[PDB]
Amino acid sequence: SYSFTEKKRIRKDFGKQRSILEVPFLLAIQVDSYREFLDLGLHAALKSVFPISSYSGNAALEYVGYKLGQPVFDERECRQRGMSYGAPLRVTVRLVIYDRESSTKAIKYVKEQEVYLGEIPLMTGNGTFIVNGTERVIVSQLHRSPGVFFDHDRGKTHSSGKLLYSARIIPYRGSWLDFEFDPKDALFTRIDRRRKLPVSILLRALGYNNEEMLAEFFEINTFHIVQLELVPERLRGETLNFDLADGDKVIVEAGKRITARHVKQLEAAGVAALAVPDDYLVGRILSHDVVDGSTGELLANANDEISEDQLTAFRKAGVDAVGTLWVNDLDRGPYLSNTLRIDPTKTQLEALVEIYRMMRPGEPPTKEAAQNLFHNLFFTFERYDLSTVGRMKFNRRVGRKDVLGESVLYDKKYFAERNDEESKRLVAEHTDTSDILEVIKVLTEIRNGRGVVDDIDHLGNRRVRSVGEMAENVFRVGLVRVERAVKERLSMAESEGLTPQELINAKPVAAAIKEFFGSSQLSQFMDQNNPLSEVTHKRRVSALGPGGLTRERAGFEVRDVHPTHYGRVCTIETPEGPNIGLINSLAVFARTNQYGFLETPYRKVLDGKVSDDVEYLSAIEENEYVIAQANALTDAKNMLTEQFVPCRFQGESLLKPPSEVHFMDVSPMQTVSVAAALVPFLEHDDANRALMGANMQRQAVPTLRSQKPLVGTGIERAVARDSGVTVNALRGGVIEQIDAARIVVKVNEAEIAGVDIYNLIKYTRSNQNTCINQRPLVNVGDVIARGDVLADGPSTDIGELALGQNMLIAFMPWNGYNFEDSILLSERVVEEDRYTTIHIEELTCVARDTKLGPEEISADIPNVSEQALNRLDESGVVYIGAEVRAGDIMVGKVTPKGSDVKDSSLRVPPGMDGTVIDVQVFTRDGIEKDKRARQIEENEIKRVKKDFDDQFRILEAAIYARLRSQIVGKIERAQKQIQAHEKEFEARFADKRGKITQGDDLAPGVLKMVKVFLAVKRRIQPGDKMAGRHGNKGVVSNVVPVEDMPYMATGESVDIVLNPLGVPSRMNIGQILEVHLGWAAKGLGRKIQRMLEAQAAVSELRKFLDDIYNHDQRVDLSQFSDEELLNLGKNLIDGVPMATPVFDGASEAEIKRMLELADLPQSGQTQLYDGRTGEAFDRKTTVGYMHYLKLNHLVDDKMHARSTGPYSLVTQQPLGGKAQFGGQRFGEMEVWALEAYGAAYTLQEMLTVKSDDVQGRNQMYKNIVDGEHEMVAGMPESFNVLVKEIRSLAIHMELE
Amino acid sequence: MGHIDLASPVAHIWFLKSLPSRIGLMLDMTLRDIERVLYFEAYVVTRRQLLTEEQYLTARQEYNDDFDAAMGAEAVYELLRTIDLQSEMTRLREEIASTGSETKLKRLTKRIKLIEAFLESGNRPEWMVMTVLPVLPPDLRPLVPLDGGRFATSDLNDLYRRVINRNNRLRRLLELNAPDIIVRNEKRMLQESVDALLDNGRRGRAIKRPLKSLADMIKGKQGRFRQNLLGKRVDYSGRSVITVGPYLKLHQCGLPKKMALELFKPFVFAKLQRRGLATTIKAAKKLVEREEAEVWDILEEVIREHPVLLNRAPTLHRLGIQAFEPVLIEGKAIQLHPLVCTAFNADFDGDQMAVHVPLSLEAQLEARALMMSTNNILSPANGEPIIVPSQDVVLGLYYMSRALENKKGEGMVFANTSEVKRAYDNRVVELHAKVKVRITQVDVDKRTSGTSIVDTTVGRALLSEILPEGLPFQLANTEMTKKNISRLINSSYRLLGLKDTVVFADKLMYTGYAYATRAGVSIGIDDMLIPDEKKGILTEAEAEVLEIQEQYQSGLVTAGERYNKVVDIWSRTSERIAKAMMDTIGTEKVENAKGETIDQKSMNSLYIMADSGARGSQAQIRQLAGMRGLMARPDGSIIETPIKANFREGLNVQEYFNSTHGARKGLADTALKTANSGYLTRRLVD
RNA sequence: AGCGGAGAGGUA
DNA sequence: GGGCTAATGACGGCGAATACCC
DNA sequence: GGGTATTCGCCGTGTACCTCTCCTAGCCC
Ligand SMILES: [Mg+2]
Repeated sequence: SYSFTEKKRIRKDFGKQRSILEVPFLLAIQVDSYREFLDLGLHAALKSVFPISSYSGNAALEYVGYKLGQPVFDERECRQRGMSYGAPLRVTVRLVIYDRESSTKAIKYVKEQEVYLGEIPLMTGNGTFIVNGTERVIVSQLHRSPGVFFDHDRGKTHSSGKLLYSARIIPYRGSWLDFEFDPKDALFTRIDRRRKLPVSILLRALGYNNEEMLAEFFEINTFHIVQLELVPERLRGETLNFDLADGDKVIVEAGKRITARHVKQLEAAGVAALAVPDDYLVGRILSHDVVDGSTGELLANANDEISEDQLTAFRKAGVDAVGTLWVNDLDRGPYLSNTLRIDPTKTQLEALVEIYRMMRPGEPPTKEAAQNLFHNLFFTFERYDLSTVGRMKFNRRVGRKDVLGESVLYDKKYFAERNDEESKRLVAEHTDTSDILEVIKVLTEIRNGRGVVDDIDHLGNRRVRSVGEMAENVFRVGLVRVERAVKERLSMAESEGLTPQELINAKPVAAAIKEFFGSSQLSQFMDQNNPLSEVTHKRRVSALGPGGLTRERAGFEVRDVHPTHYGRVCTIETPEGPNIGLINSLAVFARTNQYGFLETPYRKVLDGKVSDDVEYLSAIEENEYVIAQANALTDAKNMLTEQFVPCRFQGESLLKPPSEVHFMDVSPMQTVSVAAALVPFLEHDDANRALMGANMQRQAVPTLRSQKPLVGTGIERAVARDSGVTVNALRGGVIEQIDAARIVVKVNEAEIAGVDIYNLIKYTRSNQNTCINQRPLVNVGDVIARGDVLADGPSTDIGELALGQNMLIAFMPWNGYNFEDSILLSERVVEEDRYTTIHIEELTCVARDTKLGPEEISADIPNVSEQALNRLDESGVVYIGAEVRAGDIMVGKVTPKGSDVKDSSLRVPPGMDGTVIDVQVFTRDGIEKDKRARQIEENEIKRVKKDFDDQFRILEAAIYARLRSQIVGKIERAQKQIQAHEKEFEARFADKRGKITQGDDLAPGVLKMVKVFLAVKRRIQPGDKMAGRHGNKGVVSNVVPVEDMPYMATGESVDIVLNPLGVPSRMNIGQILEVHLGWAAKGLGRKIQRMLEAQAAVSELRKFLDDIYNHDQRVDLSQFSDEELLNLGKNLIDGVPMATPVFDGASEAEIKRMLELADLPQSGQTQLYDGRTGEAFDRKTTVGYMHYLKLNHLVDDKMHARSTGPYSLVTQQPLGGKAQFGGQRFGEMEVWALEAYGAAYTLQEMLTVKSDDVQGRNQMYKNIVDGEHEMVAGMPESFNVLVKEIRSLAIHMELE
Repeated sequence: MGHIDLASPVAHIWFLKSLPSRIGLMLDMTLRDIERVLYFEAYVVTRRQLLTEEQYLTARQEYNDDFDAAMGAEAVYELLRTIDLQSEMTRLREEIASTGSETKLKRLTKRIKLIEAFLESGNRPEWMVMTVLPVLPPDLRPLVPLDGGRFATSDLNDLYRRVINRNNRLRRLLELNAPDIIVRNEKRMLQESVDALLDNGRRGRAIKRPLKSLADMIKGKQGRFRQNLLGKRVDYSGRSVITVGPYLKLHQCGLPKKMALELFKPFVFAKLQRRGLATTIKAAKKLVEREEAEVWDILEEVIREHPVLLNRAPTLHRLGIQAFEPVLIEGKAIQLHPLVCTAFNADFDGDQMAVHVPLSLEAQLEARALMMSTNNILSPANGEPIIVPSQDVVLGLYYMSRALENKKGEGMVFANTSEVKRAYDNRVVELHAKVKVRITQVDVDKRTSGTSIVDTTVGRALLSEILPEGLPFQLANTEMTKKNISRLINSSYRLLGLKDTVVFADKLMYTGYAYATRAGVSIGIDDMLIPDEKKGILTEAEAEVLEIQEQYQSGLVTAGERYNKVVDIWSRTSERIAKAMMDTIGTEKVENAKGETIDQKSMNSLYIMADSGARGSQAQIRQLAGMRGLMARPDGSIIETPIKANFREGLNVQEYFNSTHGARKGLADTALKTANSGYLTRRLVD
């Protein structure tokens, strides 16, 4: 350490275990996938569809390369312009023309000069896409991997004990293929969830006859007619038969079966062909056809039983080749014969006709069209497109030796007859693999050969596709659409009479990428209220989407946690409510593998000791090795002294000796995510309360002056750094100039001529109406290094994360105010500006043109007094920095109706007050600007001239210093670079002037659009929800004055009074330990401030810091300087921070020693006197400092009321919602709760005369205002709408 | 409304695609045959049989234009027209008199009942098919414009335009004398279009999202019956955030001032018109929005005994809607009585409830006489009263109504309750001491006063001033537990009355609050104790399971019986650890009586909250003191390794990952149980 | 100028 | 750009329809 | 003849609230 940003505050970490791997980059997976997206990624999607073969014109075209253009708009200007942060994508293609009725040769090699198509949104910053000025993020989808996996249904069909098995060949993007069993013992297939059909139809479509299908699965027994050959190891473990003697030596008599010793004695006897009696082969089934050698008639066909007439015909014909099927009771099942005996189709053409009839319903079949339709379904590249991970899963599940192979499925008989160019390539590398027959054989081994069944719950069967793969998929869809359009446009073309740019159109691919990036199930609107929420929203995987399950259906299996999730998927950061379990989160050290699976690092463990090596293992690799857990005590630096270390083999925690371990975890922070690791003492609290706290810590609000948490973790220096909310120095050096919104840094001569300059963002609007700002912390003349911090953002500290404030906590029931998770406050919380945040609300006002005339923004507004006209300027826009109230006029606008105009001015929403910080005017081109727009334009050009010549003077001073450091001896490159930088600054100023003075982008149909920014300081009030980090959510109760609060013997008044009844109910105890550790930290901070208040020597302070920092993590206080220790003691005036890890935390002895080191009691709890009466208490309470946070569930956006509001047009009912004056919906169960009491008069008055009646709603108001009491009951308008809707269905309904 | 003149007839899909198909019962045919006939794939002669085109041509070649056969809606229209149901009823009566098969009997009684209903209603059988199709009125659906002069799309308008376009094309093809195959194709397309208009998604699902139709916006979740008929959005309402307030009675509740101004605004207008301070309603509204001081006086005067309605939005039982007399308070949060929230089951972690204002003359009496909170005392489920002291009151009442061995100020004789209250406040006696007081209590048969002596504590004597005279002291001399105070509330409600029980429940909460703010209970790291023999029992069980594992790995016992005996001895060890923890928590405190030491019940922070109720059971104390036992797996089995650490000690990642399996399954079970409970509640209501 | 439908997120 | 112009990751319960061994 | 035995199709799956964006679209000048 000992850097510049680390010498200002050092937190004492209670970490006894070592650290072998530091915390990596948090959002690295999305930026890595987007870097890999720009041959895999985009280039494969280009090369897979751009070869086009024309039918009649014979016009082909091939691309040679692509290039991305320069982004014409910066993202800071793109957030205000309202467009998308995109880049032009120009593809350089070459068009060739083949001469007709001649040899294969091209005429002209004309190439299109970078034809433009599409516009990709460039990922900028930390992974936020900008499409309409709003930061959008694309979360990663978790779906089932392509391949082959098997399953069985429990009690689905016929409630039989024989569990039927199913198979499924999942492609990447194409047609599916299933293989399921049946309780009638017959396999059946289906294509794309259509109607079922037997397996013999697909095998006849492949080109397989019956005598070659039935002979390759089971063995054949040769019969000589009727003596048969004795097959060894066949009758053992099978159905018993009569006596069989080999050479008049019968080892096994009649009525018994061949055992293992009987099979050994039979195999040691030299068997041969024996005389089989005729009453044994009548139950068998023939393998192939048996015909006569002389006549040649088909007396015995294939897949038929051997009866007595066929046996006598075979004995008369003399055919000695009679084969049977080895059919046992359990080890061999005759399912193929049962499927062949059902379907009567015998030829390939009728099978293709049946396939074309099952696929296309109600269509006349054609023998020349079914062959074409069957080829573009399973055996083509343009429509099936099975990827490499699907082939890897296929070769891993079937049992093939090689990993890589062909993408499309290969068949032996289907590809042998084809004489195409691509068909000759696949048959040369393959060796008749027959993948479909291998799938059928593996399913047979599952059914009767006693295989294993894998459930879809692991991470080896689920892949994680990022933004790049989904972008490549939607670009592939758009490329197929533009390929079909280009084929129809250039089916008949000339050599050079037409342009290649007019063939392809950017409109369908642009509409597809706009529909993907703008509104989809994966484009989630992010929340920029915190850096923690910003870093945990991008590092989040989900199972919802177009290629996955939905949250509406049942998910009782996929909502449970699997043992594969240990180390890869976080089991704590999961949102409760509707979708609990479907929205998971990535771990800290977890990352994406090369195929899409999740890999976690482990340590290589030698048989004697543990080495310092890392190796990422996937989910299908952890089932073989014995991975040790974190319960491994160490005596030396690498030693195991336990005779039985707890470890897991396949997710089951067992005990094993340490001479058989293979892997071990690298860190105890592997299980939890980044949003769950910041909660201190997570090992003590319950899992559900930690799950509630991990969501309560996700929706905080940044305050004005954020304070550091006293009980942190130590990993908060990375979660605030990887989010990109704070600026970092790229090259360390000397800070030349600094301001409130600009930092000038001079690059030193080591990592060097142009110095860098930073522009800090001021108070702007975020996505959740939260004010964000960046304030610097360094001074002038400082020497910084590469990677240090310079400015802290919203809810940010010197290099650690800081969400809220620290307050006093006393667990005591105070007069029934803390009743059920209620929070009491004090006056000194409100009056000291502690929890008062800043909210920025945006208001707009457009001015379009109607059929009468256009609307203006003039100041001559009728029916407006002088109380509101004083704030308006001459242009009609309110002044910058002017205080506006609720209901005032800010933007004046009139609408002509027909001298006589209608008021349509923008009004302030009620209850909101504040100053107007920024006014932005968006004018249309061709319209003359007013005085306010001209003032904004002249202020903008003056500000950009100020920063332009300031940067030019800084660069000129840097170049002058660089030449003055070299002309001291006894040149042209310095003045040449100065002239080049001057020309670059002039070009940048010209581009900025041309981008400012041009008319911005507006909606089609409007003339002028203004945006007024408001800033309201939200106070704290009763009715506000406030939670903690340990998982104690609640609302506040009252604001008690400071004189009526409990106080200690010293004089400190307790600010927040909690309820001690929640500790046995919620079963968490970590909050009391956090309170005790915060009390110890505040005691050490008070002792440090009392020592530094007097003029004491630095040696005693150094001895005190050495006593409190490294007790019984070793740091030296005498390393930095002699005044740096005084600066560190001055920076710790409020309390030294503590860092407790998630699972390697501190015990009670260290906290007791820390409490005894200061002037604090040993037990951590003391007595305090009451503030209401002044007397003492009977039991001592726990007093300490707990870190709190203010939630976004305010009270201003919740409470509302209305009496008269707007009505609808279909049914005369009020609207719904806090906006547009919508009344609260009377529920269906509320009517039942009212009718359970009876009370028909309050049920008829709250259903008919209140809302639904068009006359009663006026009559009741007239009777209330006037004074009389006479109501009229009638039928509502909704029943009239219902009967008029029923009457439009040719059903007579009359109110009799 | 309007109508569409169709050149070709078309049948309704509700009488065809339904599972009791009425046309199949009327014409004695199946569903697939009439499906092939009605969609122009077969022929019907005019007895009833499926007939294709080759049979039609071979019959026309031999009939010489004497055997007419129609196909489509005209054939089924003639078959429904030419039948006479009066003779058909007698013919099917002879058929049911002849045929005696059971499924034939069921079909015969179904057809006879259908024919009887058709002749009783007087409806003709030809009214199943239709010729004139009516449309909806144009005011029933809006054409909502968007920003920029655009128009939002609709669902029924596109289907209506498709129907009118196909009808115009069919009329032009019939007028221009088209060949028969394209007329049959246009009639089939018109049939599919009308069948998609009447019920979309039942035949072909004519669209990436299928739009709604006339049968989709009535039947389903977004239908008119469950959105605009049973529950409608009403006015004079509004939500807030609940906040507990102890300084209010149980017959009243809090209300924000701006909500009270916005809800009772017509009453404010009527009061300003009656007082004469404002001439018109516009000047009164401007005086209200200008926020003078007389507006708050008018608002405080207009609602004094005017009740409102309160209702939590997730409601389960009939006590979810109650009535209170509101008072004007500050802030933006509705204040509620703490004893009411037991019936609402409303925690204070940011829950919202919507109010409703009864404004008629009869609704106020209906909300006062049978919906006030002083009348809904007993639950509709069982006879126990819902006014039970909650987690904050019963803790102070249990701390107040117990005794110890030796305290200061014991052994003295007091006069009455007033002497106890005069001697307690100046701290001359303890809160709990074995004293002998004298109390007066009446006897009911009738009032019969009586004075006796009793030996009790100081806190139970201080509790004897708020109980009514009908209750004896023997029902309150026991320590105030949960079930004991529930029995006391039931005995106070049984033989005394209502209003005295209401004011007794009012004073009991105030007494519990005033003694809980004086007790000052707090749980810390020192109060939660660990057993001393826990490590010894754990090492003994570790040696036992090591011996069992050695005997299993040596080759004597199989893995299943070894796993069963391991989890058996671990459950026995967990039970022994729980017993030792209960023994070292309950009998922890010791005291002395006149020099000699004596044992008593401990006064720890966890033990008081465990024994007094309104908290977790003994399993929650076992999980915080000793080992939590054996956790389960989601597939049904039990994990072999235990969790040999409480929540006070540290936990490794293994037992935390084991506990996560039991943690998430409970959340999934509560979500599925809530959904199934809502569905079962709806079915049991209906 | 009032009125519509989809997609995603969050509290109870 | 412009102005009219037209999917396969749900699951359980109940009633009709051939249909197959008796 | 006949009496069930699978089999296909229809029916449904809690309440209420808060915030955000995006919709009919397309095509040859
Ligand atoms: Mg709640």
